[PDB]
Amino acid sequence: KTNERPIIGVLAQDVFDPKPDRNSYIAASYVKFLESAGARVVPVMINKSEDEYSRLFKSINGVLFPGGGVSLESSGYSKAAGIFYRLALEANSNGDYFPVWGTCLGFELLTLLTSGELLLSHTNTSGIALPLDFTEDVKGSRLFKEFPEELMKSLATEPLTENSHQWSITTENFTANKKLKKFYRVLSTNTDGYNKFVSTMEAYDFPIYATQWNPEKNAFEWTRPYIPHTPSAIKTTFYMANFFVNEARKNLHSFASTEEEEKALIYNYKPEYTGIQSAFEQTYFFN
Amino acid sequence: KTNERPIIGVLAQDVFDPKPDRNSYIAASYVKFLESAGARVVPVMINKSEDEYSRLFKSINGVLFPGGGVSLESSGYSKAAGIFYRLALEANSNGDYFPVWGTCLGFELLTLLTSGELLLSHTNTSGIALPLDFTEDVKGSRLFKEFPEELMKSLATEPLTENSHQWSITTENFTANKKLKKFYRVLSTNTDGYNKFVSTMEAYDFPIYATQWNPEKNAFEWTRPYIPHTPSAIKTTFYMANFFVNEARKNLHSFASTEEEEKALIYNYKPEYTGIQSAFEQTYFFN
Repeated sequence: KTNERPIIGVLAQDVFDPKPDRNSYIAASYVKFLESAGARVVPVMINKSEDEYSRLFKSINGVLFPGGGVSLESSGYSKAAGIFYRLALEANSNGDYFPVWGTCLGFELLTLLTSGELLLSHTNTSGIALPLDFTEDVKGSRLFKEFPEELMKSLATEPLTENSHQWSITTENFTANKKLKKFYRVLSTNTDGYNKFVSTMEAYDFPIYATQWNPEKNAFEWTRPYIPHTPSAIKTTFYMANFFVNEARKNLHSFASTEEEEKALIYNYKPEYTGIQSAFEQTYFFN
Repeated sequence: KTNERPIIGVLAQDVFDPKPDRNSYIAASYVKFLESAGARVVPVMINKSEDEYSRLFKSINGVLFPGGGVSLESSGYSKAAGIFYRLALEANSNGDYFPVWGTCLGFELLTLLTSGELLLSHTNTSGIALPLDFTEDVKGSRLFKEFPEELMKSLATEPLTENSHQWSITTENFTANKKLKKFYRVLSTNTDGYNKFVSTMEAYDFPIYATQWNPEKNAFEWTRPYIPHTPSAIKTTFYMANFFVNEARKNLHSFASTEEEEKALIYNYKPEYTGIQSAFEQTYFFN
């Protein structure tokens, strides 16, 4: 038994200088990422009631906490992410499979959510393309099980992952945090040459997955010299997304009606061209 | 040497009962289909001068002819496609590798473009999903070369390719026409009950690839039940697009300047929500 019309939530994030109709935003590249692996998408608004969130939670099939630069502590983004985090834990312990995906800022957010602490250090990683230095524990993993061996071989030797983060969590900080060490299997590391950090991870016991890098960018973003656009990079964003959506398909939630569905989908919104100015070709702004 | 920022053309087609800002249209799933394979998109307006289809041909890196139900002889569509077809032939002859893709209507139109004759029959193929009855010659084929073997088997065995076409060419009419049979290599066939048709093909001496079915829909359209949506369906839409974009990676054309490139991209346009009603979640409408 499965759900082959999977619908996935994407978290909006506080506009730095809000104005009506600019309160939150989602980079269109996160939408393309999930659509391309066969999902439909719901933008999750920011300053909402516990209960609207739960409703929404009960309706969708997975969440993605996307990259960015807003507060991990005081932002709307961080509130909603927390609420989705615990709802997802509960539901999963109740046989109700619900996956969470954290990209960049979302990865960081998850280290905070599960550790109860802010463990970040500065890295020289604000715009660089990097292989993955895979761990022993990779042959175990879920995330990569279905990747062509040849793609795995490329991700290890070729600059295919986009890093655009000011912050990271080092190997030592991670390994030394008791809550993290037992919650997350670490699938990959990288280094800027000084600090060594966690680049990809996945919960031992939960469908929670996170990358410090931005998979979405390879296929869908074209604004910076350091975005990977080789044939293996494009295959990277596909297989990455394909796994998370293949995870959402195990979830069996669905909306109360279908008039509710149609009213909540990304189709309902129009992005703007923001590619001359920002790192994103296209962005959805919300009230 | 190759081009890692490929830009592909998709042709708009005539709107049934035109209005201003409604003279032609492109379903957004053709845009998603290319972008997800790591190409940027350029919508090619409908009733324009030759010199201009030529300034466009020279700038972009391939063309796709999207499906539809519009005249194959007197449409703004077919006049434009014909011009790109001849431009593309002449460039390949001259060492300028330039690929062309024909989907459904565009497949039907290619047959007319290369034989010079309208050779189509009615088939019962409006809204049905089918595997693909491959031919002997798929084994040495270009299009299917980089596909996983498991996927080739899933495709020969499962309702993976969606079909919403009123017409097809039978194999009989294909084999019988001398130009087609010497120009195009047949990769797959289907049948509807008493009619047996060509459903996938590529050219022997030019990078021209066509499908009678619509790969794009699997991942991006949810309006209709016959649209396949299994993990294998979803892999099929990406491998198809991936091949095409890899072909465009071999063309080295560029725009005379970045402003000129920026003005031409699908980013300048906002699609309308049309999924309540139409077969298409979102559709781009042009003046």
